[PDB]
Amino acid sequence: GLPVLNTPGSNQYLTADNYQSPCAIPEFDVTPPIDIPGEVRNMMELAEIDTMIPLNLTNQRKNTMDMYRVELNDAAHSDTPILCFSLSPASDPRLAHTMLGEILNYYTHWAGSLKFTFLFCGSMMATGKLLVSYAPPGAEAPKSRKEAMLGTHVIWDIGLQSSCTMVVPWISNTTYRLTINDSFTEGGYISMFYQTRVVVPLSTPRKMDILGFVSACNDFSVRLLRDTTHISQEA
Amino acid sequence: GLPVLNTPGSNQYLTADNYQSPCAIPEFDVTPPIDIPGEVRNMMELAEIDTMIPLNLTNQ
Amino acid sequence: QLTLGNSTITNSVVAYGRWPEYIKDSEANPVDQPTEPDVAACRFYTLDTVTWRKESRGWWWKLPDALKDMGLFGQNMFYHYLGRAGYTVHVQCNASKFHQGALGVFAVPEMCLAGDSTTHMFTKYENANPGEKGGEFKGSFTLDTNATNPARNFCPVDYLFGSGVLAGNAFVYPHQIINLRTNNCATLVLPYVNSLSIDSMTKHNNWGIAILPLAPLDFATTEIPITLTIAPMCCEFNGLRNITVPRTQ
Amino acid sequence: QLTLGNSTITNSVVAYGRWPEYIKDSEANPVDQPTEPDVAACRFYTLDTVTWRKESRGWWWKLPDALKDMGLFGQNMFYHYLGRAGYTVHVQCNASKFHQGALGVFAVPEMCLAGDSTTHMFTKYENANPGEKGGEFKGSFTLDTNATNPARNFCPVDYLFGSGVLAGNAFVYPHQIINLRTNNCATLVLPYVNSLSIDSMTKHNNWGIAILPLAPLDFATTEIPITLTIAPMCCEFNGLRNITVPRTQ
Amino acid sequence: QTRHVIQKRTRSESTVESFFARGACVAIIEVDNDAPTKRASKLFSVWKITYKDTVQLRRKLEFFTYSRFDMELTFVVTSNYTDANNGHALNQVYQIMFIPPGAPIPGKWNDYTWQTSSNPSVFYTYGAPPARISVPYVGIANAYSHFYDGFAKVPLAGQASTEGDSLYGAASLNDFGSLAVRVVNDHNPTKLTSKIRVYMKPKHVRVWCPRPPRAVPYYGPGVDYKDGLAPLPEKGLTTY
Amino acid sequence: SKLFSVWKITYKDTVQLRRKLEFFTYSRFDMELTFVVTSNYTDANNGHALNQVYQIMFIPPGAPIPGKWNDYTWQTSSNPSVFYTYGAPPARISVPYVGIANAYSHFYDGFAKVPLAGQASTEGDSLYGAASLNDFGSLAVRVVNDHNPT
Ligand SMILES: CCCCCCCCCCCCC/C=C/[C@H](O)[C@H](N)CO
Ligand SMILES: CCCCCCCCCCCCC/C=C/[C@H](O)[C@H](N)CO
Repeated sequence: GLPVLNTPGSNQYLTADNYQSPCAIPEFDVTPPIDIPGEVRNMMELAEIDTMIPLNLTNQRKNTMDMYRVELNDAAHSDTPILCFSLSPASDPRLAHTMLGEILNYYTHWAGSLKFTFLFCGSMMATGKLLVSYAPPGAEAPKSRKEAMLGTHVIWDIGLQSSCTMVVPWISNTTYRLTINDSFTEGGYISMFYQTRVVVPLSTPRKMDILGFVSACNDFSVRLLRDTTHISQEA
Repeated sequence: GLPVLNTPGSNQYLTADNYQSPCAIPEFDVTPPIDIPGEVRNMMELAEIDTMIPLNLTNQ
Repeated sequence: QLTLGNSTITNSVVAYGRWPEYIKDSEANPVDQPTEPDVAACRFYTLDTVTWRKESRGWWWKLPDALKDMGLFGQNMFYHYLGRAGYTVHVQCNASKFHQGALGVFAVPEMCLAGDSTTHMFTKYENANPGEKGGEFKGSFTLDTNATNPARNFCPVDYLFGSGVLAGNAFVYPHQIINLRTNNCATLVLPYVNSLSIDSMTKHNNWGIAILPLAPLDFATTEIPITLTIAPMCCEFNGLRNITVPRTQ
Repeated sequence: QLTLGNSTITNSVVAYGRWPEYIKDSEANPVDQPTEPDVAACRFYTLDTVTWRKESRGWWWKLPDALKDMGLFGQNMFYHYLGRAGYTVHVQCNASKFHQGALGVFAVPEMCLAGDSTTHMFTKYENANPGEKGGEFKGSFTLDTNATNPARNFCPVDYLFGSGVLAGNAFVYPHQIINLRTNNCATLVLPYVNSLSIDSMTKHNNWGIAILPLAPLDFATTEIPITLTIAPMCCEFNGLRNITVPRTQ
Repeated sequence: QTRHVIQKRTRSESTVESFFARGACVAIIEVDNDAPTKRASKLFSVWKITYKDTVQLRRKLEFFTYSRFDMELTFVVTSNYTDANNGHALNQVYQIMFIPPGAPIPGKWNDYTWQTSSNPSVFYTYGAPPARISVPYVGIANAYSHFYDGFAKVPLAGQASTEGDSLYGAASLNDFGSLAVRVVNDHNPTKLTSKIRVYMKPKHVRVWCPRPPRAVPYYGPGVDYKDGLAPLPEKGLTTY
Repeated sequence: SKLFSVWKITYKDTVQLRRKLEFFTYSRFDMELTFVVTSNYTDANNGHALNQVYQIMFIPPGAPIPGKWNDYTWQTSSNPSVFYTYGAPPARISVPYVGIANAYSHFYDGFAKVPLAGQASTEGDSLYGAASLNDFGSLAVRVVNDHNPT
């Protein structure tokens, strides 16, 4: 026969290998495909879809629909945050279980910009301005609007547009961040504050809800496929 | 199959061998290199750099 | 102004960017001449109106199940072994400028719902196909402990989207938000979505419609109606025989 | 005569033959518009002068740590998540024709220094980042035996170059010799050296400066000052937010 | 404001092909080589082919409603002695016969069905590299259905309760047959136990109609849930 | 008996390769891993064993670490795994350059965290020279076979 020399790796089974193998059903007349709607070519397509953030994971709200609603009211202006969460899309509990977080938890590395949309669900008669801020990491997380306004931010007029989108641009020392809580690849902070205040006339609800959505931008990518911690099997 | 005959050396692991092997992370989007200063191509480059001689190896 | 047959309706989402269409000759599995009732069946039918309250958890319908008793569409559905249709779903919910609340309207292909028993896949046909009345989501899961006469019904929990997935991710499905401060209607155009060119309408529900309160209804003092108007589109039917009469209750 | 901004200085080594440069568009990781303070921060700052004695073992500084309190450069460093800079280091040490002694001035990328404890990598941030005062090499290694209140400081031994390598080989790093009989100054031009295009200046020190007495100072009778003047070069900053305020002491 | 960045990152490893380009364990089939009269040793085992006996591949697949792919099956065979006082054994040979729907299921480890004149069979020698075969897309539909919102039967008026009843979401769209596994060797004086781990790799994958991933523990072949209905942890609204 | 073992991937458990690498500050390379597997009996009075099969699963950072030799994680649906048969030539795989930076850092003169004023001593403390630039995951190794009497 042809002289051959078996190298290391011979006879192993690497689950990630890509080798040919014999067909157990030769000459099978495969049913041809049809043009089903909604074909998906890349998992990032799913990550680019806005999905609702469970922003309110309090004891009484977590694992209910209330966890998706953040309550604003028409009280007097303050500089204290409405909501706060870290830019760890795979490991921050508010973001981990979003579609983006679910996809990222199958990968070790992620990079790219993010889109955070906020939808105001108060009455048409309610007016107000909010400030939505991204602070890159390395400093104290914004405790008040005075600090938050120094970072990237957007002023949202709820009276004008019920929805506001803030793009958190990719800014990182590393070319990729890990999909775990990691100090070296920490992604920064996201906060919301009252810019002026929510104002309502009489005979109007004085408390309303906003909803948060997160998605990946077109520059987003992931690497190093891995098993997720979000599913387990017992026994 | 194609007639083959395994020669001596088959199934050994020579630490100095240069063989192909399957990739455990296929389709990985490698981070591209940057032009870091001070790249070294050959160890002799390091040997051509003057370094101080410990000429006086007395007890003290 | 959207007109189909004799029906007219006076923000819009085409699911997967695919308008409903007829079977191409290159995708047609059955060989008999299809029935295409066109306007007589491809028209808007208005379902029974439901009531949105502060305590409402959500509503769900199945298509074509919700239209099974809608005139000639229902007749053609029950007279044929095979049926295919897209849909235009028009959710109507108006309120005052002093009301607040938001609905997520999701069109879900193969909207399978969780049961109410330790026995797997035990929801019986009658409960899985409620018709135009549809069903409602629940706040929590209640296991049915009646062994003699099990309810054998769905127990779809709202935050689990009735199928063990977080409701916040249901936006991956084709959807529209009715935000009372912005709009009073949602229009979803659903192509026929299935792993086959055509299937049994009575056996199989191609689409589910889930309406969840994303923001609870509120009013300074309250209940407001929600009305579904659904037109089947590009209807095709095959396999004519005696009428199917499904068991009920 | 070397001029940067409003500062002027009146033998020279470009580390790795690479002049400092700005990030190319093809190497830029962050997407936000960088801040380039140019002259306001890219200027010579003079550190506190140290004293070379017969008994001196050596001195070390970290960059950008040594400049963290240098006017607008320090302000930009602490106001931004990401920072990048090369340096021009000018070591100044003059003496008489009747003095003798030699200094090795080494610029070391990633100049990690050995600790003082059996606990690995235990040097705390405050001691690892002394600022303009820098630190000094020791003649020998003294293990810190205080368990209640460990010093958690570097113990850099001179002949081990503070990191367990023979000092005689430190000339593989970019370097200059100040031989009192020949010259009174050393100029090292350091490009930004890192495994990333840009990094956190507060977390990471890109360069270390080590000044070792290769030949002890002597005079026929003595102490002479050594003054470091460092200009950051091609500064870029990204990720503006509230100012970082590192914990001290 | 943003600068100009010549982006180089690609999405090569997030293509649906790459996302499923892994062998995933879908079953652990236990068989015994032992005397036929022990009555505790299973001389052959029949496993219905499915991806729902495990969860990881199931969750990944159920990210989507419809799929179409060829399949690669890799069989990893391990064996061990069960006692030390009955001598030793010679190297075992295993038969893994694919029984498509309708073909006779073996009733005994050595009945006629193992002739496998028309069933594909793989004979694996113990110690050889794990066996491997490939199958094309064999769905009777134009795609596999991960979710089927319907019934195999429609109950008809006038039929008793027992008639017309079928499981919700159960259709023959996923009836792919079974694998029958035996040890071909006649028994040694000592009992030997073997496990065949089946690893499935979709290839040339196409998927349609993405879905939110499973968020609570799987409960049965359907979408039912009973336990672990509180996946979200507690976190303050204004806590970073 | 440790039915499975988890080893964090690093070149610093031994010295020779470490010294050679640390001749340099930054490196960029693909890696070839070769696994040489040896086994032996521990006693002579409990019979014999059949040829063992070993699972070597790469667990990238964030993936669930196995807690038991036969827990769900060994399904390895997304983790690369190599199944090695005892007596076969040593297993071998290759990996590209997987650094999140543009090069591996053999020396990192910094911290993962900067302590901030007003934070207690316990907060903001990280090991000197420790960064996630070298967080490459782990290898989890088990014997797939069920146990023999010995
Ligand atoms: C030598 C005989 C053994 C090898 C032949 C194995 C037969 C495999 C044929 C059945 C094909 C199953 C394909 C996968 C089934 C999954 O449930 C669907 N793909 C789900 O999408
Ligand atoms: C089948 C699974 C096992 C095979 C996969 C092994 C995974 C290896 C991925 C990690 C890559 C490590 C590369 C080397 C790390 C060193 O610390 C750096 N190169 C130092 O310069």
